[PDB]
Amino acid sequence: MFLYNLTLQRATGISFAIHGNFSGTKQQEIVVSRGKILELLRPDPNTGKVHTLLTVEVFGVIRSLMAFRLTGGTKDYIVVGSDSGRIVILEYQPSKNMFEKIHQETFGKSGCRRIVPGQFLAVDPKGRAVMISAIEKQKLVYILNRDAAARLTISSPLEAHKANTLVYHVVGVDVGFENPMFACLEMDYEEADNDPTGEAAANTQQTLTFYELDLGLNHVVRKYSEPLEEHGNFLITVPGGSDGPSGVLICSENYITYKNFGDQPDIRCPIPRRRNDLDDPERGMIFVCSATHKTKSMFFFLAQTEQGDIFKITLETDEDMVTEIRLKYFDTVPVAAAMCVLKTGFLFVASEFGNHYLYQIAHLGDDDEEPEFSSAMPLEDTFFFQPRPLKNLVLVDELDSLSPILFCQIADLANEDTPQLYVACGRGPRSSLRVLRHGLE
Amino acid sequence: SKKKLRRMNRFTVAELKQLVARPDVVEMHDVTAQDPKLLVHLKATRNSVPVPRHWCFKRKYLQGKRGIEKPPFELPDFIKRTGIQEMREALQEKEEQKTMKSKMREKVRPKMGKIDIDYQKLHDAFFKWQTKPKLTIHGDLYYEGKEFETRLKEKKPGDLSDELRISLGMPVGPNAHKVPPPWLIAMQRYGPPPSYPNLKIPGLNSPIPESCSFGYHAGGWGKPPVDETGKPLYGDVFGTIDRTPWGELE
Amino acid sequence: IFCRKQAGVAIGRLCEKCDGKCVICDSYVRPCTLVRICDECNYGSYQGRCVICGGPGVSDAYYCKECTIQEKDRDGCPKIV
Amino acid sequence: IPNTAHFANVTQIEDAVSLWAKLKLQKASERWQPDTEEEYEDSSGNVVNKKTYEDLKRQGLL
Amino acid sequence: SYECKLCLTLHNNEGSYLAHTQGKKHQTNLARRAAKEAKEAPV
Amino acid sequence: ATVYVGGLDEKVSEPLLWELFLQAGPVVNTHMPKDRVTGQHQGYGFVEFLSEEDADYAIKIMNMIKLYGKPIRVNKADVGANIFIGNLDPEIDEKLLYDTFSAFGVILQTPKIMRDPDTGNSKGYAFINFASFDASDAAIEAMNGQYLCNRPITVSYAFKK
Amino acid sequence: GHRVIVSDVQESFIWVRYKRNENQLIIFADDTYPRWVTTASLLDYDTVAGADKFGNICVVRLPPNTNDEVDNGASQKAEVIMNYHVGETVLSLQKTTLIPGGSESLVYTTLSGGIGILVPFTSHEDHDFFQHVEMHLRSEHPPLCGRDHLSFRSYYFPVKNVIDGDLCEQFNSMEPNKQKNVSEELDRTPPEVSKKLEDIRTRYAF
Amino acid sequence: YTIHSQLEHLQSKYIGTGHADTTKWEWLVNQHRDSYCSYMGHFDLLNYFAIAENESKARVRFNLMEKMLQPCGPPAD
Amino acid sequence: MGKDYIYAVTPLLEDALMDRDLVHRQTASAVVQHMSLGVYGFGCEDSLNHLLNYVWPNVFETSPHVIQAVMGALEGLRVAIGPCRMLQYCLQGLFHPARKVRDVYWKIYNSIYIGSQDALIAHYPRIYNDDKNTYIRYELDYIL
RNA sequence: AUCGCUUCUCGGCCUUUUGGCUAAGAUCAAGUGUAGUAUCUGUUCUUAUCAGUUUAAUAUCUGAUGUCCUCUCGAGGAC
Ligand SMILES: [Zn+2]
Ligand SMILES: [Zn+2]
Ligand SMILES: [Zn+2]
Repeated sequence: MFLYNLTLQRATGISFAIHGNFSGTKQQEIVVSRGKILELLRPDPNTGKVHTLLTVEVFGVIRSLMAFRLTGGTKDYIVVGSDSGRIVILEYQPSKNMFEKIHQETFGKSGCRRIVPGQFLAVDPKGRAVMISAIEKQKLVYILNRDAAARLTISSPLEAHKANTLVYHVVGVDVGFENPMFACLEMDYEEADNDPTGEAAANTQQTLTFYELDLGLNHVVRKYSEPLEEHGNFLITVPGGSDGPSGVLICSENYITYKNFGDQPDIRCPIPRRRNDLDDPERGMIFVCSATHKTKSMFFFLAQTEQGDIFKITLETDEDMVTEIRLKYFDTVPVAAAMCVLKTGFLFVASEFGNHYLYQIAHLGDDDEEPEFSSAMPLEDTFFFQPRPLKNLVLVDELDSLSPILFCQIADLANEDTPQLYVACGRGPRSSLRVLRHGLE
Repeated sequence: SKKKLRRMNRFTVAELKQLVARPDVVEMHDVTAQDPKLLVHLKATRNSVPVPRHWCFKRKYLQGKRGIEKPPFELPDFIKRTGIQEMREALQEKEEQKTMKSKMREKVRPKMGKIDIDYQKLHDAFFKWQTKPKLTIHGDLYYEGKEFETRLKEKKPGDLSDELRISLGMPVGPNAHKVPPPWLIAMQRYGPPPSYPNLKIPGLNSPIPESCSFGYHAGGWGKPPVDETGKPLYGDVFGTIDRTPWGELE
Repeated sequence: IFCRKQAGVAIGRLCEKCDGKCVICDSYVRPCTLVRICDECNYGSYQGRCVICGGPGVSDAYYCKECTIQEKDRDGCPKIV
Repeated sequence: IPNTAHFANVTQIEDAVSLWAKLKLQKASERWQPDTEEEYEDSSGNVVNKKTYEDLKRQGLL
Repeated sequence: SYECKLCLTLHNNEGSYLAHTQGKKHQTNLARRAAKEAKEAPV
Repeated sequence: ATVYVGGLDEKVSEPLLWELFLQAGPVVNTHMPKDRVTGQHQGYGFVEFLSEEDADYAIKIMNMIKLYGKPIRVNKADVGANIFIGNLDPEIDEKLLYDTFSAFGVILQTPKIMRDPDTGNSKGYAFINFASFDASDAAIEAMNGQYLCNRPITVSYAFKK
Repeated sequence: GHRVIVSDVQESFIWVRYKRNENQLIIFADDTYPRWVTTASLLDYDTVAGADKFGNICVVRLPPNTNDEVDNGASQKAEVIMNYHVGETVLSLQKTTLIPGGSESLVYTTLSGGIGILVPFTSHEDHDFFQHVEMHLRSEHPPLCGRDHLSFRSYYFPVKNVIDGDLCEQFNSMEPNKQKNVSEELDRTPPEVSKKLEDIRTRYAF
Repeated sequence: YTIHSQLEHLQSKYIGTGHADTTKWEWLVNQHRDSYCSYMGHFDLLNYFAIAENESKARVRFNLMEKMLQPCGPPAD
Repeated sequence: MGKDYIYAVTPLLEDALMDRDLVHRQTASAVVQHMSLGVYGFGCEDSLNHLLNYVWPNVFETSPHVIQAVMGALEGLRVAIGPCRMLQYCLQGLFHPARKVRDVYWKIYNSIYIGSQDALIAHYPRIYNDDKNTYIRYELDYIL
């Protein structure tokens, strides 16, 4: 046999997203990643319709996607960590409508390995360095300087090889023109594999830690470990520098925590649940995705939860410390692979199975007869709340997607001559059987 | 001694064969292995390929091939056809006869273009008559003397050779069907062998091979062995979709 | 013997005796990708030398296309020190 | 017990017989025997095997 | 190369072959060959 | 199991010997362990068919098979031992003849039936080289006048031509 | 009509025979690899296409001479005639033709909203053409994300007899300089290439 | 044997290699960890499991990375 | 452009891999290495399988050049033929009684692992779970 | 026919072994460095258990080789 391979409909499901001014303007662009595809959309503020400008093939796996802005430039580069042993830097040319490869750095072997970097990648909020990281034993850091003609350069990478250590996340902490530094989680399977009893399996603790640059001496020094109470998935970065304090929100199961090193006494808060729900007495609760609106006025986070409920979070802060936490129920939307909270008053809710949505924000999520929650409010018992239909968000746009296509059938099952396709798709309650045909309605 | 207590752990070959789920594998030294349950599950996996013979042996790999005499390599047909070998034989005999002085004389005054052999003869061999040799599929390692081992496990009766036919008295070629061999004669006479009772003889327990002849002289099928009531010795000694490939070139 | 302390962005170079071969595969053909070395085997009197001869850096060490098909070129400064 | 490979290097006879015992059990297992497996409902809405079906069939009911 | 079909010795060159056939172990295996030969065969 | 390959043909190779062993049944051993001098076939060989009845019927079959063109016999491992047999049944085959006349001895020549050459149909006589003269005696005695296929047998010691 | 292709969950397709008169279910031919299949399809009487949980599609064919009726762990086995790393879990194949009178095709529908077709070739002229098209395209227009295309499409088991229509169809969105360079290696005009690119989807799909 | 300095540096270089004494436990646990790192890396087996159980991608990868710690029982002795 | 002469050349390499000398097998192995790296991706994998059958027996060897050209042939053959086929060749001798054979198979499997450690995830066998460990991978046999 | 000879004929395959002469006509034959492989060659091994080291298993290696009388390591016996 001799075959030729053609794709009719690209992959639709979304995995990663970033938002930035990827065309230099202050009209914002969104760069999402399908499976092996990089697709760029620009949401029009007039109708609220998102035009899918540029859809490109990359022939690889996008494991990690993060935009960044150089210190003071007007563009929005992309840093892509994929499954080759390379980090790649991308830009938009609207003149040619094409992604452009600025730089390219090999650091290892191909394929979705385990000790070769690329799974996690973070930047420093100002745009001075990037860190690339694996799920064991390897992380590197790249320094970025405009050249004389301001065309970006990238020097050789740094090192942080530390054996027998997982990583549940890595993120850049917002410092003000100090040495940039990064908060990773960690773990240490080491002992739990030296103990023939399985004791050390239990009794091992995540260690929310910070590595730090030293751009003067040009190395990465281990600053600040701290044994955390319980493993939590990830870390939302606190807008530091001038705005806000520094610090990380550790999104652990049932509990979201502020924490920063130095003098701060570490801040807790249990998660408020919906009331009178029908969920298993055992089932915990984790924060799935997050997105932060940081604006001229102030900042805030949104984080979402398994049953789809969104929450608002802002910082009640005194001089240098923050003092306490307020999570107040915003609304509940589809389960999200990502949220990209625009200015111009929308946010992109990248569905995880099915049609993905664009909501517009109506009220800041503040000052109504929805209750108030806090990290200072003590209790013996929990909070609760009772959800409701869409209050603070209004459903502007709805982009279709087949993800997932759980079954198919070709036939001609209308009286038409040409065949239709009968696609059994979608997950659980949001599933469906959907008819495809070659016609346009 | 601790190796000796693990040596008391060093179970019996019967211990193994009874434990294991697939007992064909279990071999001699299997037991002195640090993890025989693994080793045996592995050796009983699908599609896997066992260690060579010769790790035990004291002689190295083919120092046993040392002894014999061996005949030179035999070219592919489609390369003989293009008639290179005769060119080279002729040039060989020439230059073995010629003497040193004449050799250097030809070094200084060459016989430029003595010979020729045309292209399209070559290019058609290599690009128009090149053909798949005989290959061996996954697993069948070559070991010493393998090419000497004749071949076995064709318990089939119909398997006949042409030298077999000649040196047994039967025919070779298109008549290997219509020729019942001299053993099918006593198959019809007193039966086919009682360990190949799952073998039927052609013309004796099977029907006529294509265009066979009934008769009792030399060259026929004779009496297809039957009971007195008419039912044959076995079987029938007398004789009473859409296979299109999907992707195929025009 | 190998340096192998991990790669960088500094190109390597060849003396003229060593001119032409790949660094490991010892080829003479079809070179595809350029060689990079480590800072430590980059500094000082070792600037611009022959990874093999030690001679002066004049021609560029390269990577035989086989070495790039098998990605034996993703290990770093292979300097025989 | 046949001279099949499965017992080669088992030299003691009680071991051989228990080995071939479990081997026998496994061969009879993985055999598909239509008598006990192949099963027949009578007309009366209840089921038997091939054997019993033909048994009571040809001894005058079915 | 050259062989001794008797002593199963492999030689590069003549001089070595001639020295081989000047029997020392050629001699031993040779006399053994002859001994076992005369063993098996002998109106 | 063990069968005497007698009249073991010289060039009739042990390879095709074992291929016929398989084409008959359990080809487990085909061996003609020859002279320590010659290498060619030594007139009697051991053919093991690991089933006794297999070797038995394979022997009944591969007797009279024309090894080196000559009938060679699978069995248990010229002073006039030829017998004249007349009133002959014309309706026999040659291997049937070898198995009918080989009960009291070997057949060093299959029964040569003195048939007319004009047609190819016999007039009722033959002669057969058996193993022994006492063998021809016993066989010709048990079949003196006795029940042949259609024309009753009449056998005894054969004349010389 | 009377053969079975069972497909276990880890080993492979396994060809099974039903002999009715003895009423047996007996094995004759299986595969030589492990393949965690998710769904298979029949292309003929001897050829079966398979998906795989890790990305791949393969086509496996019985050798032409199978002793269908008879009575390591098998007797005789099948071969592999094509091997492609699609890129996402392929959850349903089907042998079908789309547009009326269009030649046959394989539709594959993945788990991420992707739908596509694998389409045969009729002429070594077509075959050699796109073969060379992409053999140059890899070299002068590599993927964005660092990867090599040959190695991405031979992630698990090497490629065999599949051309990457989605790399070929990138000639359009290429640049005039390179469009030239390559179509001149082909010594056809960028018109010739691009029309021969478009029409092959034209006669199979839309 | 300086080759060995480099070679147990290689054992120190590539988590998952072996040597002639390696134990079924180290072998199978290393292959199990690698299996997890790739279920995470490849964006689509994640959908396979997310959809097979009724979990969601955060749930999925959290389980996986918890399991990454003692995946194949407790240690050997 | 070896996809043409690979067939013509195979029966000569199999000829010289059935012994003729150390150097004979050292050199036929080098030839296999370069053929494999040339014919990467053109489907001539049946021929390289056939020649694996003949190269793999030389695995137990001692002379440095000979065993070294053998190992090279197996890296080339690894990219060209895939890592399933070679993990299957390397399965049974990982846990062998001996130590010479254990060591050669762990040398190979190390080099098969370093390069292409990530395919193997779909090529590992099924290794049953005894009492106090879990060894099967249920992740991979969720149905869907 | 024999036996003695004569001649010739034939057969082996045997044996014979070259173109004369001269100033034996004259003249003359220039490879490494590194290791290492393989091949020849030379050579060396009954001793009795057992313990261990060791090894896939051998082997190797290490370590000693029933008491009492008595006569010449050897012998008949109370044992
Ligand atoms: Zn190299
Ligand atoms: Zn260095
Ligand atoms: Zn140099």
